[PDB]
Amino acid sequence: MYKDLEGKVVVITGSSTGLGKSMAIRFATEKAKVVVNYRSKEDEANSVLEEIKKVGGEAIAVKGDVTVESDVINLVQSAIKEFGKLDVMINNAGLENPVSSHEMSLSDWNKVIDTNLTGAFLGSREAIKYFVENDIKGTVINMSSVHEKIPWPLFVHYAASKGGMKLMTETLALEYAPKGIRVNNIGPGAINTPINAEKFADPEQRADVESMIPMGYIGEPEEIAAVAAWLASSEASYVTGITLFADGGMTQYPSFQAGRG
Amino acid sequence: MYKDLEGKVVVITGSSTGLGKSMAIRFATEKAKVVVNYRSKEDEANSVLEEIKKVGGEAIAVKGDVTVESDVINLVQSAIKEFGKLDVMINNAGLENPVSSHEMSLSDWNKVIDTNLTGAFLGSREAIKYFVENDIKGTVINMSSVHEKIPWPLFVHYAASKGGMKLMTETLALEYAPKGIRVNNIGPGAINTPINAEKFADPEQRADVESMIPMGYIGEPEEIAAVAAWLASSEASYVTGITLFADGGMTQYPSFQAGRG
Amino acid sequence: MYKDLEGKVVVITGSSTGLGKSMAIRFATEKAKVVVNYRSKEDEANSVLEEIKKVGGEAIAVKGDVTVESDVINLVQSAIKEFGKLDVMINNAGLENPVSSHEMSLSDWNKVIDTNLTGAFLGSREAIKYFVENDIKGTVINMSSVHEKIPWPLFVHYAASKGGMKLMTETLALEYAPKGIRVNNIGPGAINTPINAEKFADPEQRADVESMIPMGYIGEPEEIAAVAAWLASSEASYVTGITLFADGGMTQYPSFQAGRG
Amino acid sequence: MYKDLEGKVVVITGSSTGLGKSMAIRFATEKAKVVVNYRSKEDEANSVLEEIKKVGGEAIAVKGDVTVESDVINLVQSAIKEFGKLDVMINNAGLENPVSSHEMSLSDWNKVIDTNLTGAFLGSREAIKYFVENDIKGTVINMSSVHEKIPWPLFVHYAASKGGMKLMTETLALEYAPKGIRVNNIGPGAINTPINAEKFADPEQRADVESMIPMGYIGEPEEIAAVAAWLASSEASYVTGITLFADGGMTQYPSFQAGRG
Ligand SMILES: NC(=O)c1ccc[n+]([C@@H]2O[C@H](COP(=O)([O-])OP(=O)(O)OC[C@H]3O[C@@H](n4cnc5c(N)ncnc54)[C@H](O)[C@@H]3O)[C@@H](O)[C@H]2O)c1
Ligand SMILES: NC(=O)c1ccc[n+]([C@@H]2O[C@H](COP(=O)([O-])OP(=O)(O)OC[C@H]3O[C@@H](n4cnc5c(N)ncnc54)[C@H](O)[C@@H]3O)[C@@H](O)[C@H]2O)c1
Ligand SMILES: NC(=O)c1ccc[n+]([C@@H]2O[C@H](COP(=O)([O-])OP(=O)(O)OC[C@H]3O[C@@H](n4cnc5c(N)ncnc54)[C@H](O)[C@@H]3O)[C@@H](O)[C@H]2O)c1
Ligand SMILES: NC(=O)c1ccc[n+]([C@@H]2O[C@H](COP(=O)([O-])OP(=O)(O)OC[C@H]3O[C@@H](n4cnc5c(N)ncnc54)[C@H](O)[C@@H]3O)[C@@H](O)[C@H]2O)c1
Repeated sequence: MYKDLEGKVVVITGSSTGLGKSMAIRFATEKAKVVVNYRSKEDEANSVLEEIKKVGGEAIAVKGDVTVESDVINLVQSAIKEFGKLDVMINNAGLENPVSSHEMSLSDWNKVIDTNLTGAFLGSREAIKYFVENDIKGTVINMSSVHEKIPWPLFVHYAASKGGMKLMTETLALEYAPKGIRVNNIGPGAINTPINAEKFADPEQRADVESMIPMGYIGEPEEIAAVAAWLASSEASYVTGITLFADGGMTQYPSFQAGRG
Repeated sequence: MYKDLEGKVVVITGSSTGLGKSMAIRFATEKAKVVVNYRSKEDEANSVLEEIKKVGGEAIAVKGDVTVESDVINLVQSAIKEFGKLDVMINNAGLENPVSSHEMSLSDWNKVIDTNLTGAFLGSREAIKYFVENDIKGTVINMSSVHEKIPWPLFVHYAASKGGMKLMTETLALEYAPKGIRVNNIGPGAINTPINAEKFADPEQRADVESMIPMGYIGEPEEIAAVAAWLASSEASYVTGITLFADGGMTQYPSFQAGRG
Repeated sequence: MYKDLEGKVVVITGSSTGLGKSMAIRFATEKAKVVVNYRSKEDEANSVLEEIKKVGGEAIAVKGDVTVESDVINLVQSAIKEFGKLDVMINNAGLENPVSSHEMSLSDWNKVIDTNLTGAFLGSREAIKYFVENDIKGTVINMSSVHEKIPWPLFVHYAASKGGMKLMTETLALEYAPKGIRVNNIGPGAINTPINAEKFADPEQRADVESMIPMGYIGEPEEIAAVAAWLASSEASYVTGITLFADGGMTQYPSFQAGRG
Repeated sequence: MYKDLEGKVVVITGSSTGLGKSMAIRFATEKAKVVVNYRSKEDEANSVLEEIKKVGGEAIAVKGDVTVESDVINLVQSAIKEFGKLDVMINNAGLENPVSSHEMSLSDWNKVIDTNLTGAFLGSREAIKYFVENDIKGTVINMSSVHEKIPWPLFVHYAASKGGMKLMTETLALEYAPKGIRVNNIGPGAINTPINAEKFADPEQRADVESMIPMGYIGEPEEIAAVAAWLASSEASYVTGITLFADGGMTQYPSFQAGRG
């Protein structure tokens, strides 16, 4: 679809599953060279690699924990060593777990902040460092959430990590705009991925979530991958520092439908 | 680029010049059927029609003042009568003029509110009325500005009209999301159109405006048309109620670069 | 409570009932001179005047329709003629009525825009014109709503009017900040006033509204008057261009409590 | 000024200097019992205690590093042990240092995130835990910055920490609103404190900062202390989850004055 993406090198953290996997496949279809990332073992990663080979794409899988600085540095270097350059960096890895805020341990808080926020900072830092030192007008796409805007009781660490990601992205966008480096956030609403498999399995829970989505349906990973592909393309040449919400209307305050209140 | 746009009927208000004209041409290139709109000068409209024919597109030009209710109703009906349906409604007509707020006449205030806000309401109302009565999952795209967010001294009427447009769009998006009707805003920064021809002609003024754009350059109409084409496509299927800013970073507070303050 | 408010002249539009009335009484208690405003007959206004005399306050009632320019001009002039000066201008008059957006008449749309937005513009314009011509560091307080942020299906005209008010206020705040003139918005959530008397009378409707308020209760007019008094005082000397929401948490997305979604 | 503050117990982190010190003195003047906090330099703390005694206030100083969990727990317990209860928790400690984002070390990033964000989380957690276990309708006030909204090149860690604080506060506000616990942010612009002493000492830098403030002057600590006192009082009974910016108009985009762009 986007001719300019052909030959571009794209690195996606946490891309052996869910949204990351869908984006890896979409970029492969756009003929971009993809660097898949897995945390522990390559099993889940090989699934994505075969999907990419199937569409005739080219990709490699690199092990790396985004909370480990040397791993993030190596991830970026691996892309350059294998494909000779880096064009798009997508910080997608993340985690979440529910706990009443006043009962949340420092350990749980740190795990989410370290992975969701600091991990994205490290990925952004390394990609931009490369872009700046080589005069490349690259782009960084950070995977946020409707929760960088919508508060989330029981997930205060997650909400804080994404609210932080928003300001990080806007700051990097302003700071490097003069160099032609674009930095944007994608803000997905409720999407059908493994992180919500069990939750959406229960008919009562699914109905509950769907009631919070004005469009009435839980989005598919491909609908988010579509956003990532467009933002990475030259079609979005004048777009930087924004958060593009793809949430079926979730951020529009679903409780106020029918003129309530 | 977007196969799903082929055959779609697109109506664009104030499309004989500037952004409207660029969008008309872009949609024609996507093989959509376009309805161009001119307020009074038909010669300008014929010009756009010629450009559309140059790309093998199909279009018609319809006279209509967006501040006249019957004109807006006729504009929508003309599209349906000529092409048999309506798929995308783009409210783009607008005007602006500088006046210190405490010296602004009610006349000037009303002219801008009537055209920029009420005109968009009428266009949105008529398109949605049609979508609802015919079970069509159409889309409405409203042309806003970075000024639905960035205050604008000397243009208080313009700022108010776009701030109003933002809430109008979000309200319509929430209200009609259940019917599959998407409503979104495009928020352009400084773009090279006739509305800024004289301003950008002066080297001192151009440099002044460019200093307020982090990316360092005034955008081209095609960069905005690209956003409109994507939002109208099925690629943005899960996107509604947002304002997609294409401003080279203007909304990121340009005065704070280099860690100032 | 606020010693600096003693002797200050405060004009409040639509102050014969509801929030306007409560603010008039609160300012009278702060020993400010108040100018009450009624649209048709002085009956409702005399009630407020007696309440003010009761607390030992000084006030006058002036007839005026905020949609009539000459009436707004006269309202401001009346304050200056009676008390010799003007210190605080509060644009509070407003109206609302429910109608599906695609079925809303231009007449209904205009009535709400004219009263809620244009009326506030006229009041702000006249007060600021006076402040500027007499080097007075006055303040303008505009009564908004949680709906300058929260979309409102069935009330698209109201939402648009307040979204517009937000940008109007921010623009005026920026434009006149150098002159020491502060302009701020107050954003009330659901408050117990006559505009909601019937709605809250029904036990089913009240429970419905309360379910949308995190704090669990519908606010009282005095809780909003408290905000107006503080914003007008020198305690808020460095505060301008903001919208101070007093909504019991309504803007925090009530549907997401208990970690839903 | 606020009669309801008499006898209330207020804990303020990092209150031996700057804004913290000013708030400690203001609350003492309101007859509240204050718990001052110092990280290491006790002499600075004794200084604030002397100022408090000068106004006839009652206070104690407690050593504590907000990045050390046991220190935060002890800080809250010390207030309860000394004064028998806790009513207001103010997380004010913070730090910042400039570094180009692509050159920022993980160490610098973590120091700011740990202090500015995690420290505030710990303080909020401990105060709320106490409020919940004892059915106290207490309040938490978190000291943010205009930079929870305005991006800040060279201070990406600071911006991220405050953007995170915003979502943390909104989440806690929503989560505990049913229990009557209010949580709000104060967002100061440029204020005359020791953190900016050297910067404002230079006439060129001061003029530069003042040019970014619409009101034209750098605020005084007392202007922020005024906001904290009001938010803690019952006058703000229906206010929760907001960020009250006291910035002289900084968040209104100063570069757009005079209708530029
Ligand atoms: N699924 C949704 O509905 C939804 C909504 C909003 C935001 N998001 C965000 O989108 C991203 C993708 O979510 P998803 O649904 O695909 O979830 P997911 O759990 O399937 O994907 C996240 C991936 O991150 C990896 N990961 C976690 N910690 C890591 C670490 N330290 N180092 C390396 N990899 C690590 C996981 O192994 C996993 O493959 C996340 O950042 C998530 O917060 C998802
Ligand atoms: N050019 C920019 O930099 C910029 C930035 C932000 C927003 N915008 C918005 O984008 C839209 C397009 O602006 P543009 O630069 O192409 O300006 P433009 O003046 O070239 O286009 C506006 C069109 O609106 C038409 N129009 C005005 N009043 C009308 C009425 N009552 N009925 C019918 N048509 C009417 C005009 O004849 C004109 O062709 C406007 O809404 C503008 O506010 C433009
Ligand atoms: N009550 C709430 O819950 C709530 C929530 C958000 C916002 N508001 C806003 O607060 C303001 C006060 O609302 P309220 O509850 O007291 O309602 P209200 O109806 O009691 O007060 C509004 C007043 O405006 C007057 N008015 C209307 N049109 C006028 C005109 N053209 N000229 C002069 N006066 C006119 C009315 O006569 C009335 O006294 C309104 O702007 C409203 O939109 C109220
Ligand atoms: N001064 C401003 O213009 C301005 C503008 C926006 C926000 N703020 C914020 O307001 C707060 C007050 O700033 P300020 O100007 O008074 O600065 P300051 O440096 O004078 O005050 C911060 C205090 O935090 C203490 N502190 C730092 N790390 C600590 C730790 N780990 N444990 C305990 N105490 C610690 C410091 O010793 C100091 O007394 C900060 O959070 C700052 O980010 C200040």
